[PDB]
Amino acid sequence: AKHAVVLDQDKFDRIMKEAPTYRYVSVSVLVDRFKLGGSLARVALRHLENEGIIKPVSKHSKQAIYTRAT
Amino acid sequence: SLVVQEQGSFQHILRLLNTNVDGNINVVYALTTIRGVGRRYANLVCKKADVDLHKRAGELTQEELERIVQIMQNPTHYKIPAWFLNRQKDVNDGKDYHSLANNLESKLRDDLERLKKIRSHRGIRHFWGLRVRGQHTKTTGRRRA
RNA sequence: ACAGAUUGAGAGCUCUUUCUUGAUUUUGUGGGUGGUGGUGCAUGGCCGUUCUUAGUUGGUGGAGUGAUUUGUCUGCUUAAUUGCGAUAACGAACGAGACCUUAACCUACUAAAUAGGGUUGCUGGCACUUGCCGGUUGACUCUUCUUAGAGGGACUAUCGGUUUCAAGCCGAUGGAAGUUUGAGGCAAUAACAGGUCUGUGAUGCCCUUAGACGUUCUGGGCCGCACGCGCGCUACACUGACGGAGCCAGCGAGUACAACCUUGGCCGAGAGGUCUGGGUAAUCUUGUGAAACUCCGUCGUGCUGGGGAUAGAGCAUUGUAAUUAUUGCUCUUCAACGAGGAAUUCCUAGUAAGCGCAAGUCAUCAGCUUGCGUUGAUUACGUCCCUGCCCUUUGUACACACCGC
RNA sequence: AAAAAUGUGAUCUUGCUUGUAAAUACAAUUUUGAGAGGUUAAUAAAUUACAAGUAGUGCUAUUUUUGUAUUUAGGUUAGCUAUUUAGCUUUACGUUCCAGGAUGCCUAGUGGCAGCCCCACAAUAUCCAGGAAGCCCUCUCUGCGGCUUUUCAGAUUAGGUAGUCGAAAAACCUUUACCUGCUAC
Ligand SMILES: [Mg+2]
Ligand SMILES: [Mg+2]
Ligand SMILES: [Mg+2]
Ligand SMILES: [Mg+2]
Ligand SMILES: [Mg+2]
Ligand SMILES: [Mg+2]
Ligand SMILES: [Mg+2]
Ligand SMILES: [Mg+2]
Ligand SMILES: [Mg+2]
Ligand SMILES: [Mg+2]
Ligand SMILES: [Mg+2]
Repeated sequence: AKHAVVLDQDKFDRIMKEAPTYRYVSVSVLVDRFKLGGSLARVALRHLENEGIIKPVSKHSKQAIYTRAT
Repeated sequence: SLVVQEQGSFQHILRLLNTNVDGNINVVYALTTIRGVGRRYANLVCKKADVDLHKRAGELTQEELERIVQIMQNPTHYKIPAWFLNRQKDVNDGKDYHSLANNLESKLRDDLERLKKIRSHRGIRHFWGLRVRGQHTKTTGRRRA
């Protein structure tokens, strides 16, 4: 294993800081900027799409392209 | 669904049934990793327990683990059809049963011994260190145990 | 020829037996008969290969005493000895082409409740205005799709260049079609000591020829494994895997003296059981709602949920018989393999590759095969570098022809 | 590392010329299936450690405070090639495997959304270029393919010659080469 699968509060905070920035957020992009692995990344992305912040471009399974507001 | 908030870090690698349950990953996967549990069976066990298959589950609870262990131990007591098993129909006139760890290995060994004793064609083949289920070794598998 | 010993063995196979059977036979000697016995280098037929390449022939006439040769060729064309041309050659035949079958077009004909639609009846649901989707072989009518009969239609057509302004080729236009329109079927002369005497009551000769190398039963074996190569399949995952959901083909095939395909209903996690049908078949299986695909979710680049081998057990089915797993299903085991070196195969368009179906064999077994459709690219549209083959000119102590002498 | 202060004949720390104390472990897949005989020949590496002869510099430097640390971190060859600011391998040296110790520029980088957040590009040499398995080989623990043979034959094929293969006792660790086969109304 290459790590980047372990989950923390601190990690979450860093992820949050922040949804803003980055032209596009793609599970792939998230990993590996060395963030939480695949599923985790996806979850994070989903969360980010709750109330604004990052709006979508594509919606497909695994090809999930999102971009910053607004 | 949800990212694991809170401090976390609840034990990397758990020890269960004299074998290594791997941390994070998923309960089913852990079960599979144990010498004797497979995929479908693992899934079934998980279902019985009532835990999400989405969760990584190295942060599992103790009670849940215990329940799982119990399930592994006992086919007939819980709702498992009893033809879904590793072993079934064995000894003189009696019951179907299976193990899932070290226990499973032991059972297998016992079975092998029995076969050897019998000196059946299969048993003979086993003794030889050869091809029990009549597959043609004219060309294929040129190395062997 | 019952009875048990006998015998693998309710093989009278016999030796224990002492009953049947009536001139079939049977004991010899001529004489056949059978043989998945031999020899394909004794043959037939069929097939493969030279070669599906472009080659082959003879009638005159000319050149040679002659074997022979020319025609049958410098060139340029063509897939083609295809043509145009040049010409002791002229006109011909075979082979190629034409031909045939199929694959494409037909709102133009002939046709249909065993093919499909339109109006309308009854009838289900909707919005609720008249309108939308349906279901019913209730009526009436149609032939576009369907089939499949008869015909047409493409001839490189029109135009442009290019080429001794020839054969042709190259590009635009139209056209269903412009690669010989695509794909095959057939396919010359001469052959090979290529294969098959284990398709053959096709067969020469030899062998064998009643304890057979005939037949026939029974149990195995073709499947064994230190290991080589040859077709193949499955994978090395993220263009994925797994779940759901969407959901579309074409070739076919399929029983009454058997047991075929088998919907529809209930049981079973499955496999598979059962009852019932429909079908001798554009009618029923069957719209074979085949896969690969498409959508939303779960794992995220870890020999991982990639990969599925070997394994153990049980549940099924086929058959007389499943251990040397027949095959299917259920759980469990999780091996090798992170795109493969030297080498070498196949391929030019609905092709390649992927994907499944399909019949063939078949009681039961698909990784095989002949077909089928579905998804559908990359790169040439050239050349003789290699490989093979073909010719020409050359040289030849070869002619059983370089495995030569 | 930061800081307050005691004291040493004011104080402080850049290496030069010497000899001894120690870390390159362990091995196995392989080597001709097991044992013995040689790390044959060759050969010490700068690396750390104490002290000299002081260029240095007076050698030895003590008593007490602040924090989990707050310190400054990361990485270099060797060969082949007219892909020569690039391509391919990438610790070679009997065959198979090996690793960095430090004089140093390193450098707290330049690019792509620098921002910490990942990608790639940039840090001469190296002193040694050294250690482990294998290392020309010879007797053993005494191996299975020879020695002849006699019996035959499988055959080798169109026919044949010469060799070769298969089943029975004694020391030693190829099924191919070559000769010979056919004609007019
Ligand atoms: Mg016969
Ligand atoms: Mg015969
Ligand atoms: Mg022949
Ligand atoms: Mg022959
Ligand atoms: Mg003449
Ligand atoms: Mg001629
Ligand atoms: Mg013209
Ligand atoms: Mg044609
Ligand atoms: Mg039909
Ligand atoms: Mg696995
Ligand atoms: Mg087959």
